[PDB]
Amino acid sequence: MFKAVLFDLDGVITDAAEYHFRAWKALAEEIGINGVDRQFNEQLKGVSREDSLQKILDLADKKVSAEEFKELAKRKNDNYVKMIQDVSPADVYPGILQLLKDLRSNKIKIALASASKNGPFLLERMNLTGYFDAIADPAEVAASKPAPDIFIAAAHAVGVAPSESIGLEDSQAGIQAIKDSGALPIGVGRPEDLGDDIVIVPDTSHYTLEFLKEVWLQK
Ligand SMILES: [Mg+2]
Repeated sequence: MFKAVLFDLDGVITDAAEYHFRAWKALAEEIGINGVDRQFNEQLKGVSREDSLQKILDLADKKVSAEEFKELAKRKNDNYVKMIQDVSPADVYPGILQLLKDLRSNKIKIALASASKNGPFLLERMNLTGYFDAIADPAEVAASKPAPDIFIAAAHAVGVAPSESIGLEDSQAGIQAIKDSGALPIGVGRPEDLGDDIVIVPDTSHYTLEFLKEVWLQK
């Protein structure tokens, strides 16, 4: 049987993207720039804070000094950090808490494989810290998803090979990273978005220990 499950945060455990989008939209509103909507925001995922700000400024050809740029990046982050103070156990996706309990009770290791720079805080706010054996630090990852590095790191941080692990992801890049690490992917979403060559469930209520064991046995 598999020995570990490697979780992404966003789109699996919780909607982590939303508060970043909110904070960017608020910043843009404050300075009179229109166009920070959800399709635009897809262009900010995985992008640095400063490169993200520059994209927003570019929507209006808005010119700013280095000092004003620094203030704006700071303000968005301040607002974001304020917003995430309100994260709670209610922000946990359906099925995930029970899955975590069942994995733990079966002595299956649990690791986070997320780019989130606020992963540990967010798991604390959701009261999930005690279920996690390790969190892979994204600051120590040389290459982001779809590179496998962060999944390999998450497996290693719990003392297993990725080949002993299942990875859970909602993104095409994350599924590729899981494949390339040697772990077994189980996607959440649509085959239209994630491909027809992996096991996919339509939402996180389908991620149960019994389903993961079935999948493992049938691979
Ligand atoms: Mg994800």
